[PDB]
Amino acid sequence: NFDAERDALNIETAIKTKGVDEVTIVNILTNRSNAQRQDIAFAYQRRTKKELASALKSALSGHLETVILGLLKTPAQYDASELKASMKGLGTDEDSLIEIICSRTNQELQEINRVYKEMYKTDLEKDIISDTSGDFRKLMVALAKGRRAEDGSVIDYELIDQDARDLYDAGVKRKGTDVPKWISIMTERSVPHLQKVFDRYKSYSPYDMLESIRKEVKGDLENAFLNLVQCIQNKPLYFADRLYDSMKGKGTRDKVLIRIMVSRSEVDMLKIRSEFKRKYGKSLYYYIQQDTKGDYQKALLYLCGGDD
Ligand SMILES: [Ca+2]
Ligand SMILES: [Ca+2]
Ligand SMILES: [Ca+2]
Ligand SMILES: [Ca+2]
Ligand SMILES: [Ca+2]
Repeated sequence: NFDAERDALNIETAIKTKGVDEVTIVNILTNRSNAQRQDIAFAYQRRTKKELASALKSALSGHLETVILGLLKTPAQYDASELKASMKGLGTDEDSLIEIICSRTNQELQEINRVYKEMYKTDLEKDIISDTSGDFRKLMVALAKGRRAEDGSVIDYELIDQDARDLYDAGVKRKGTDVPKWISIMTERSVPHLQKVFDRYKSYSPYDMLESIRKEVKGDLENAFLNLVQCIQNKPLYFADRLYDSMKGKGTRDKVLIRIMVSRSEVDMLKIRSEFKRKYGKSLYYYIQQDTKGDYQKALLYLCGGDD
């Protein structure tokens, strides 16, 4: 059914329509997979000899432009560009750097590292170093390598118990904190293993892993650990909470809302929606509908994939 040549022609017609037909552009692009959007971009240049991204940047504006241009990038290109943006200047937007590095898998990070180097002619690790310091830097650099252990064929209960005790003895039990121990265990063990470790951890500490972090460390280091533990425990819930935070109260933190809707639309949006509804009462669709307007709202609601 999909025909990149047909979609490209219709988009060209919309772009050249007096006043620009943003609706048609949104109706098409937010209802095509990332791979299909790539096919559409190639078809567009094949037909017009002009680049689709450039054409749309000129035709669109505001938040809608941000969403559409984001959707046109491959997943790795989008993440790489978002990382670059987070470290721009003094890299004050540590929250975004943390969101991406803490939530991406080994496979995703491998491609991100490759693409980042191709796009910016520099190692992602080097820019991360420039935008981080102390143990926060050590944690972020370790995570960005995307070398977390593979899932084992058999559950290692003795190791699970061992890691749980080490996490306790390294933090809540002693004065100060053995941060390197925390970094090693939380970056090197597989996610399923760590989920069990954090559960077993409750047998040694009166505070769960998250509260232990709030009591042991502070600043960006603390936020990085909190974000990482949430992604390990329940990634869809992690994104649901970030989405809620991006819309709660006056205004909207579009940078976060847009990035999550674009980057997770084809990954785990159904689960994100389920967790969102379960925790906040209203559907993600409802929150988006209430926090945004026009074609921008339309685009985000299509990426949401439906109401709950
Ligand atoms: Ca228009
Ligand atoms: Ca523009
Ligand atoms: Ca301590
Ligand atoms: Ca709001
Ligand atoms: Ca808004």
